[PDB]
This record gives sequence, C-alpha cells and structure tokens, in this order.
Amino acid sequence: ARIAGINIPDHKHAVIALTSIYGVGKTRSKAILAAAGIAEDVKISELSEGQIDTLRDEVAKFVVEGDLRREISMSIKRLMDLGCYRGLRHRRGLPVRGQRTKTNARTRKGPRKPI
Amino acid sequence: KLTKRMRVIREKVDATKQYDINEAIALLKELATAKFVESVDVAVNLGIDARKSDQNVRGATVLPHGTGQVRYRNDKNGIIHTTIGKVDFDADKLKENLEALLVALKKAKPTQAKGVYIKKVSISTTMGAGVAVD
RNA sequence: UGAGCCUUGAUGUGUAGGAUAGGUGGGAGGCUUUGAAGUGUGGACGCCAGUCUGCAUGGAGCCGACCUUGAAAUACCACC
RNA sequence: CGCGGGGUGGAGCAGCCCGGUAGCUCGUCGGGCUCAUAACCCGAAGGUCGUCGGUUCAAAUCCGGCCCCCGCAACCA
Repeated sequence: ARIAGINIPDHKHAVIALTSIYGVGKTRSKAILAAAGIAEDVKISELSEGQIDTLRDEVAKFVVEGDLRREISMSIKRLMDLGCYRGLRHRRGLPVRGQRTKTNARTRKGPRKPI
Repeated sequence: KLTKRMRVIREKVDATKQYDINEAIALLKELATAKFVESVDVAVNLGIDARKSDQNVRGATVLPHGTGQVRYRNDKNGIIHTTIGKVDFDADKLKENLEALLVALKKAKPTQAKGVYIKKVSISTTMGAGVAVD
C-alpha cells in the first residue's frame, strides 16, 4: 500500500501501518481515522487502494516525512548559529537537556572510546 | 571391464609407439566410427609449462580448409587441445591444416622457453585413441 | 632400498547445487539380457561423503542438453 | 656472477609446499580472582603478509621484476 507521504505503509492492520509511517504517531493515526471514519471492525471485503484517497488529503494538513525533517534541520541549524548552550551540546554530541555526562550518557556520546 | 567397441579401438590403435603423419591420419580416418560426424581433437604436450607466467601464449589462425578461424590458449598443464576440422575432411588436407597450426605454434614460442618446445604431438577423434605424429 | 620412468586401476569433499564442479578440448551420444539405476556383499579413498570393486540378484535403464552455477554435465577421448 | 634461504601485529614466529582469506607466542590496554602481587582467566586492538606486476572465481600461498640480508661456489680488460 502507499500513502500521500513518500514512504509506503505495509498491508496489515491499518492503525499499525500508520504508526510505522514517519511523522504520524499511534495517537495521530487514531486522530485521522476518527475524521476518515475508517475502522477495522467494518466489512473487510471491498478494501482497495482507491479507499485511501480520503487519507491522502487529510494527512496533508499535518507536516510529516520531508516537511517535518526540514523543520528539525532549521531548528538545529538555528541552535548552532545562535551560540546558545543548547546548540553547543548538539555540536559536541553531548546531552542537550542537562542529563549527567559523568555516567549514563552513552546514547548521546556514542560507543566507548579508549583514553 | 572394457566393452567390445573399446577393445577393438585399442586393437586398431597401438599408441605405445610413435607414428608418422601419413600413417597417423590413415588410422584417424579408419578410427572415424560413429553415427554422427566427429571433429578432430588435437593432443599436443609442450615441454614449456604455462606455469611460468611470461611463457603464456595467445594466438589465432585462419585455415583455408576450415573447421574457418580458430583461437587457442595454453592451460596450466602446458597442453594444446584444439580442433583442425571435421573427420570426413581428406587426410592430405587435414595434414596441411595441422602443419599450419604447428608453424603458427613455432612463432608463438617464447625465448624464455627452456628445453624441447613441442614435447609430443598427438591426434585423436571424438571417441578415438591418441596416435602420435612424427 | 631410493630415484627416474612404462602400464593398470584407484584417487580430487571453497559452493549456490543432487552431489566428492581438479585444468582443457572434441562432445547427445556412451551404455544395454552377451545384464540399467539399485540390492546382497567384500574392501578402498576414508574427509566418511561420492564412486569403484569377486560373484549373484533386478530385467533396461543411466548420465539431460531442466535448474544451480566464474566455470556443466563430471554422458563420451587423452594428459597432468 | 651462479645456486639456495629469509622478510608476516610493538617484537618474534607460523601458515607457503598441496591458492580457500591470516593465526599463535610475548608485549600492550581494560576487567576479574587475591588482604596484596605474580601466575592464571576473560575481553579488546594490531598487520591481509618487503615491494610491484602477471595468473585466476579468488594469491601470504603460484610465477616473475626490484630492494635489503645471509650461506656456498665462481671471477686473467
């Protein structure tokens, strides 16, 4: 299956396929299906790629895929040009929220590096 | 063990001794024993071994009798296994064909080659035995 | 008793593949109650696998040009 | 000059013949065991093999070129 987004959702439970789509969370998946009205408890028969036509227009109201990524990039480049502490952690690959660097900061710094 | 076809082939060819082209090609023409036309298979061993890299030979030859353009490349055991043409071709013409291949082989020989260039020259058909050429 | 070397059989296990695909060429015919795969069976390479091999049974079928696969039937002829 | 041998992790040594993608020993660094140290144990890193070509599906491996070292033999402008 395909959606308005560039990435293609898998053929399976409709809610799960949307969670996988970038930019759309499980809760946002439920938001647009509430507007679309397509539930999984309806007749499974008569299901086609034509049906997601309503999905194409309603998802477009939410920034997703490349649009969100562009937003993330502009937010981080601004941080770098600002000279703020928040930007500096981004540059050095260090925690950006105030978590301890002494220990338990592996996700930010990366694999262990010998002295 | 050996079948009647194979024992009569080895009865027709006594490969333990060498033969001259006139006799060898007569044996080859009498060795022509199959439902389908066979092709001459060359069996020439070179004293030079392509085991030395620089001694490798690549060559080509156009035959007026035809098989008419043939190519050849030496293997690792330094042996030549080409085809001069079909068996029904006349013996004298086949003898000229192999002779031209041999003259091109002398041109192909490198200087680095040490010892006899052509250690032995032999002929065989699809199912025929190897007859030495002199 | 060592080496050269003649001859006979035996012996090759990187692997998708069926498998125990060493190098090349001719190469869809070899083979065949005078016994096809295979069996009993005795050993071999033994890597324990593919084959071969004293005799008998089986009563005619085997290798396939299908796939796989640098590379093909490795059916058929020689050397290393 | 001829013939033979050698160069592979910091170092040393295999693997080479018979090509199947490269190990060990010692050292290094981190951890463990112990009151502590050694020994020992575990994990990690390190060269794709003196170099350069050829061959091949594929090269430390096979064949050449070159460099250095060594052994023996050879050398009457």
